[PDB]
Amino acid sequence: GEIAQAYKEIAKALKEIAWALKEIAQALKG
Amino acid sequence: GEIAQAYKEIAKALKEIAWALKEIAQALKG
Amino acid sequence: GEIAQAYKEIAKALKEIAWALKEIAQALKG
Amino acid sequence: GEIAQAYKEIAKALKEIAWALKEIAQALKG
Amino acid sequence: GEIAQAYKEIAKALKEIAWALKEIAQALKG
Amino acid sequence: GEIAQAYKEIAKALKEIAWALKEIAQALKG
Amino acid sequence: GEIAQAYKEIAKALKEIAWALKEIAQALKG
Amino acid sequence: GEIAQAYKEIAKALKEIAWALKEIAQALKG
Repeated sequence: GEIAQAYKEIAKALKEIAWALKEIAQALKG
Repeated sequence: GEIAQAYKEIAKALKEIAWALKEIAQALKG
Repeated sequence: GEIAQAYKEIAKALKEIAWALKEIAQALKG
Repeated sequence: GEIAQAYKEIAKALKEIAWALKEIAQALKG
Repeated sequence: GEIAQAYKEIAKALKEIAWALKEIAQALKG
Repeated sequence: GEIAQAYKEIAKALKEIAWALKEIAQALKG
Repeated sequence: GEIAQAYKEIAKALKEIAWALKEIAQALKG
Repeated sequence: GEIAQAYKEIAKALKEIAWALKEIAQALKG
């Protein structure tokens, strides 16, 4: 359904935020 | 539908937050 | 509808958060 | 309606988070 | 209603996050 | 009701995020 | 119910974010 | 159900944000 699919897109966007925060960790380590 | 479309706009906004966090990572790497 | 319009306002507010995080990146670059 | 109004209060709170992040940017620029 | 009241509590909690981020800005300024 | 109670638990968790951000502010002030 | 249980899992995940932010505060204090 | 499953994916994504924040803490401790 389109609502569950839109919530899945929100989950994917939150995973992109997590990946960006991992990139911040890597930048701090350097 | 307008509700699923509004949730998709929330997902797009969350992706923009991820992009901004990546810009923070790049600024720290410099 | 008023609910979809309120979700659109939440998306706009999340975009403002993304813009503020971009401003943080610019501040770190300086 | 009370639900749409409550979602609008969530949007206003998210905008306050954006303003606070801008204050962080300004503190880093100083 | 109890659902709108619970969303209002979420908005108040997001405002507390904004205030804490303002406290971070003040800490960086010092 | 169980849904309003679950939303209240989300608000409490968001308040814990605010408290944690205040601990970050205090760590920067030291 | 499965929806209230899923919202409870979201609250638990937000508490994990708060704990991680407390870990950041501890790292800054050191 | 697909909606509860989508909310569980949002919780998992929020947990990934917590893990990423822990990686930030570890980078600061180094």
